[PDB]
Amino acid sequence: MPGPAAGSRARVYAEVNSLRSREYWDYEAHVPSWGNQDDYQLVRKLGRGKYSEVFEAINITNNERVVVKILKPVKKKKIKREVKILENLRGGTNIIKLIDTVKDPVSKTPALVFEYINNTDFKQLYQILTDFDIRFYMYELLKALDYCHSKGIMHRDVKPHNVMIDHQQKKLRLIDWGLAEFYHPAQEYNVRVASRYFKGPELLVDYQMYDYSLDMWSLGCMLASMIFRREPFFHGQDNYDQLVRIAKVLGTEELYGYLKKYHIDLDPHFNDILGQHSRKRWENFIHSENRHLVSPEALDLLDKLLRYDHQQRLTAKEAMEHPYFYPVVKEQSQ
Ligand SMILES: CC(C)Nc1ccc2cnn(-c3cncc(-n4ccc(CC(=O)O)c4)n3)c2c1
Repeated sequence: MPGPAAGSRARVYAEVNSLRSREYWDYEAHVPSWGNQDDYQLVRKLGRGKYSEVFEAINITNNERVVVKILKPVKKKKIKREVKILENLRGGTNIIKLIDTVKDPVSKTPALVFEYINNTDFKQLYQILTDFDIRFYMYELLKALDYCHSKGIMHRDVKPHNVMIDHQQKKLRLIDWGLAEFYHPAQEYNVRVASRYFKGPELLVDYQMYDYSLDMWSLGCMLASMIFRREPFFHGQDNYDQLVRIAKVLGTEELYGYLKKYHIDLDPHFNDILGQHSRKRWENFIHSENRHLVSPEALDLLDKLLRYDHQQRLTAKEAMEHPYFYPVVKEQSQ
């Protein structure tokens, strides 16, 4: 309509799924097999969301501790898909492992039996960390991101509560994948995904032509909080204040340029809201309280991540080939 808008495309795996069997991305056509519950004794309920309840369980057959989740047939679509995706991920570094899709004849409803990892909530955890114990998980976390990205998939919801971490042992597993989806070269994607603290700026202007990049802003948000000490860093209010909380960091001007870059009329409102703020040196957040966590690296890596242009951001991999993570000879030396 008068006032066209280019659009975007994945800058990295922009065409992956295509050069692939339809079977693959056609999850609406994915009829997975199921198992009973009976084989599983749901010990203690860890959590649950709007559609899924989540318990700690153990496979009766072989006293093996495991995690299980269930969720009414809200949209056999989501369900259908969530499954295909996960099978399509299994065997992926730091990617939650889907043990087996079973339908607890309990209600005669489907459930997932995920591997079990001993999570310790970032709340307590995100404070004992260290310049090291951070680069370490980020990178780790990343290895996950880049992998699902490499496989044409953008989780669509990055946040602490989806990033378990066994600090004792020392492992990371980006659990969950119920909001994720497939990435095909240009497709208006609901913008109503993610959380009111990570949802990227892009998903504020209701800009659907997003991609893997989204998985990075989030990843961006954590890092900052992890490095500076704010949780969340952009602790927003109205799904709209969440745009200003940012605006004050990336810049009000710098912002428009972005919406100019992609023909975007900023919904009214923000007018009264926004104001005229100017990009803030990330140093404007480094005080005693976090002095030891920061460093030029994180500030560097951080600037190239938390950016408006949902395109000009570091890639899932580039991230890993970035300096800040050098401190990790990534156990693999060859
Ligand atoms: C349940 C999630 C939302 N949060 C949560 C909250 C408290 C806790 C405590 N431990 N814990 C936990 C531990 N191991 C595995 C999973 N798990 C395996 C897959 C999924 C869920 C999935 O992958 O969808 C979760 N969750 C929690 C996990």
